[PDB]
Amino acid sequence: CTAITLNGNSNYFGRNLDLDFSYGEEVIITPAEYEFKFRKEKAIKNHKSLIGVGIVANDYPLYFDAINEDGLGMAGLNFPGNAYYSDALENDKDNITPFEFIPWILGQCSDVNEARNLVEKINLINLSFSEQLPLAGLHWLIADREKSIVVEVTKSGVHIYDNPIGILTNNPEFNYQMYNLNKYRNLSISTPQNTFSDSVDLKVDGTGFGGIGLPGDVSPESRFVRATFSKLNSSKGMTVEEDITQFFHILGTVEQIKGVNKTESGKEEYTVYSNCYDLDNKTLYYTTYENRQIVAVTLGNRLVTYPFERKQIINKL
Amino acid sequence: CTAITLNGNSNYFGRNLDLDFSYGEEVIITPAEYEFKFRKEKAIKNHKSLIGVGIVANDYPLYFDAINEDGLGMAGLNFPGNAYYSDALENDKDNITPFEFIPWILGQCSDVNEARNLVEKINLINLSFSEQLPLAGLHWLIADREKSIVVEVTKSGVHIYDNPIGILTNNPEFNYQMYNLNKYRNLSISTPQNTFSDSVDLKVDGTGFGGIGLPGDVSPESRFVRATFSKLNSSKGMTVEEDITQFFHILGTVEQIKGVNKTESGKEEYTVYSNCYDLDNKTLYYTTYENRQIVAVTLGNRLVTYPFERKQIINKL
Repeated sequence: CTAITLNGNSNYFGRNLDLDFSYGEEVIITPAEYEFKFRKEKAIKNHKSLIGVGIVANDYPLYFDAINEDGLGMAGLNFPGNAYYSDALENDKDNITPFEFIPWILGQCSDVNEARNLVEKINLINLSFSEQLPLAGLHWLIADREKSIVVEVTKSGVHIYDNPIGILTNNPEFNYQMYNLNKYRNLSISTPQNTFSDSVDLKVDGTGFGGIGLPGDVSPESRFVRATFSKLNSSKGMTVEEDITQFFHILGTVEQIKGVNKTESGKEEYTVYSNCYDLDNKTLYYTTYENRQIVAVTLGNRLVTYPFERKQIINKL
Repeated sequence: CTAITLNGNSNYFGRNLDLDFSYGEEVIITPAEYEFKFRKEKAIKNHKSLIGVGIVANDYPLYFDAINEDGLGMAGLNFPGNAYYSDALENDKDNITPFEFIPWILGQCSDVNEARNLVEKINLINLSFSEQLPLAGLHWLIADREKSIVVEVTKSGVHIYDNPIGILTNNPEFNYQMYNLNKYRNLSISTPQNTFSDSVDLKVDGTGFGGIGLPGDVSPESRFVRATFSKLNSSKGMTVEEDITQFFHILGTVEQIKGVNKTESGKEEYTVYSNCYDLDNKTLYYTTYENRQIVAVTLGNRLVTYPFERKQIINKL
């Protein structure tokens, strides 16, 4: 998984969902009076509306990512082994399941500060949605038009980090991912000088030499590095359309194609979908592995859904 | 630039055109009776028809790449400094400009062996199209449904290489590109074993560790390595549509986004367009930097042209 933010003519937040299968993902709009029920907390009958991507099971929206009517966004990304969900209730905390976490935050919080304060009161509990949808280890990126934070709940506590670059992937833990960038300081967008030695006449026979050292594989750390370099150096656009175009290009730099990442199961990890939320006008844009064309949907008590097209939509002249 | 072939349910050939500018390009169909004129050879009035991508100037099709009605493809890729165009005519060769080369081959040859034989009779001459369109150093991939060859005309001769992997980028010369792959033999699509040492308990906290070592930058050698690994390991598709989809994903692994590669002109090198020719049914599919949606066109004495749309075509729900 790779989640990023981007600030340009509007403000954006989005992710690649990388898995070795698809759950039949769909757009899900949760309106303000859809009642949210919680395994260990009282129901929330009136809340902020949400638009995002996920599945609906037993009339419950299981979001992978979403935004709310205020332009606050949240995404859950795989974090295996390090994620720690409590086997006991904590009487001094709100006891919330990982599948409830996106509703709990986005239904009640208008911005990153409010999200942080509510995360400071949580205990994530080890209760699965159903037998057929068991919990996976996750961490989260939470973003608004100004800033983002990372939430990592591990055996040592509920950790909240300011995210100075608007990038998240998978393991390792966030301070490790940030520290790991330090060794890439010498990368450049332009051809470097010969600092190796002026005693040998080194020659440049193509463009792009500045980036040599950048990692190309699809491990989560390499994707973290490559997405950071790609995003931070990406050219500014003059319009919102150009920004959304650039955003998909950025996510494309760390896309997983089928065949290059074979999991222990024998199945191929791939980028099931990519998306970009325009936080200021509350619009979701997405693509799927099977369909290159971008789809847009802009943000009652019933869930409203729209299933993703998994056919390549080609303009035939 | 990156050019590749793929063999699946049909047989495919295509490329990323990477440049730091674009004044537009277009689909160009050259029908069988468009008269090809040559600076130093007789005109060819009846030939094979072509479909490809390029620009038209003074009613001449200046192809970046094309296929003919027999499913033979050719692409010109930047090869600066190494390309050598003769200042003199050679009386024992056919004297063909570089901008005439695609017509010369694809107009007359049905398959790779014929192309090879006609290349063995050529002398590429240093004559520009016009004073406003100067010659660039290029090298070529030529491909049919069975195999491909690389043509590199340098100061030491007209060199023709069998291309065992169907991949070409820019400098260095082709034997250097192929030799360079050898140091990546231990890359893998799967998590490797700990061969570092059994005396330390090294842990794997994510998928994709097999690829670590793969280069991620947009230098031509790195792109050559990364396109090769991505193509050769790409999962097979069950239909032609799934193959085309996969082909665009492969070219995506080596796409240049605006901002990461600043050239000597101060401009940003980027993937202007991407394409995939189905050689068996003679259809051209393409995308552009500005428009993700795939456009398809299938293959008289006048050129027929279709200008590339440079707007993002979004499916709005």
